[PDB]
Amino acid sequence: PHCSRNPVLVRGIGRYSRSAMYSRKAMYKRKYLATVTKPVGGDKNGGTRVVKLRKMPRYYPTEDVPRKLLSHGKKPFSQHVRKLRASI
RNA sequence: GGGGACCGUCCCCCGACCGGCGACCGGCCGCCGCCGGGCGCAUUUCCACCGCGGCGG
Repeated sequence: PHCSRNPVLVRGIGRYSRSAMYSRKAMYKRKYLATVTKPVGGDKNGGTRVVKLRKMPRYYPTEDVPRKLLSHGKKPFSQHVRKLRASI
């Protein structure tokens, strides 16, 4: 891997233009199991007990709530940017 | 005034023709599903409890 190769001068704005990065990056040459089987341990059984993970639920609630739409943001607190007052 | 014939219509048999088994029914083979009873009794399946457990609501 390499660095960003695009120094940022304003948040969301790169220094170099779209065509400038084409030359800098040199693109002109760089172009292009649910189920497991295990034996049972008894004769006249077959030893072919196929078991699946994530089995079907044994109970379903009478009503369910629909899922919410997507937000493309609202990061959890653990990854928020920590801002410190300049006088500190 | 009778009774017949004819015409139009239904009601019937009796055939033969096409279309369809339709939401009008059965019998047979096929496929699928379920139930009951056998066999299958154990790394399968199920039940219940515990963990200051992990995930989604």
